[PDB]
Amino acid sequence: ARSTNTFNYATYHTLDEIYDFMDLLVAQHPELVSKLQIGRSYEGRPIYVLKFSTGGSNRPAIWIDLGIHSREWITQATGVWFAKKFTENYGQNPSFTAILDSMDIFLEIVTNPNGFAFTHSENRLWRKTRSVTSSSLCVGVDANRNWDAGFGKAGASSSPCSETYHGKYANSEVEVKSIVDFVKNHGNFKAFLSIHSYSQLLLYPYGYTTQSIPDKTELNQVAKSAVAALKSLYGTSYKYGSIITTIYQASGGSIDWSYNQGIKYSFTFELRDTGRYGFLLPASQIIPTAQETWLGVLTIMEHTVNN
Ligand SMILES: O=C(NO)N[C@@H](Cc1ccccc1)C(=O)O
Ligand SMILES: [Zn+2]
Repeated sequence: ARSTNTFNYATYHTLDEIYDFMDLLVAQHPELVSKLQIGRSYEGRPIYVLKFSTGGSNRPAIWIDLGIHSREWITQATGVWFAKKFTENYGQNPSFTAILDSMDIFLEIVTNPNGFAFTHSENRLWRKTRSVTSSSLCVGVDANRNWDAGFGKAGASSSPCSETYHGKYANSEVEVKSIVDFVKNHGNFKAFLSIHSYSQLLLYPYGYTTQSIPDKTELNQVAKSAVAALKSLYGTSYKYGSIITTIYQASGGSIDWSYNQGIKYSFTFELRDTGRYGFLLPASQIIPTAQETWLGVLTIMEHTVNN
């Protein structure tokens, strides 16, 4: 309510509640976290990113986004928990402290604010953005089919009414371009993590082509380690591998774009579960999901620091 220590992390929140949370966190830890507005949504809502930094100019950074697909509520809920955990473990956990003393972490909890608000007021299963385009009565674009990586190719739909519609052209969605511009301007990101649900998978590039990435051997081992770490908590089983070999051919995905930009440690997490609840995961699983996911994320971060 009026203190991140009183905030209920075991329940799902609205857009306003999450945004308020950000202000409270920043007010409580001014020396560690700051709120940056990287753009505005199609409908004009501000797009915020939380920057966790210990100092420095343009220290190598880790990017983490959640909620690019509005209906995957477990992701924004995990992002809120992550934000609080960062402030609790710095100075207490030797590994994480080491990470923050040398790198910055950028966390975008609500990557698709228009769609998120829509899931709360009209359609709980909305997945796309909220932009409208003349030649169609259908609304929205699949933000994770809109990136400049094999755009328009197999793995995305060309019909505006489709849940996987890629849009008119790469980066047409302001929600996507806002991230692209910020990452490009920064120029020093070392890791790029995009979180989704559901399926319990840890994926690496590529999704748009069957071509194997040059760093396949290293990324596969990093994923193997992260999955083992995540499983150690509650025994949750995750599969891992390239997007195209694990799920299916998908074009215009964020991770493929970031990897092609030279950001080697690009991974997408697909959280719980494997279909029993799907997108409607019970609130009682928020904390356990967040706790185990953190172990997998920390593993990737550790590798990035020492590499
Ligand atoms: O959103 C979900 N839910 O399972 N899955 C992702 C799969 C994915 C991941 C990374 C790159 C391309 C495609 C999706 O965007 O459809
Ligand atoms: Zn998704």
